Amino acid sequence: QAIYLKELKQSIKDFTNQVSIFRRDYEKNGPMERLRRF
Repeated sequence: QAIYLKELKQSIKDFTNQVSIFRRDYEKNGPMERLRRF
């Protein structure tokens, strides 16, 4: 868990990037195969 703490800090930063990519994808769909892939 002391290792998982270091892993968590990496995960939370990877997580905030995944949420921003998800919000961009929902914007792309809002702008078919592309909507299904979105």
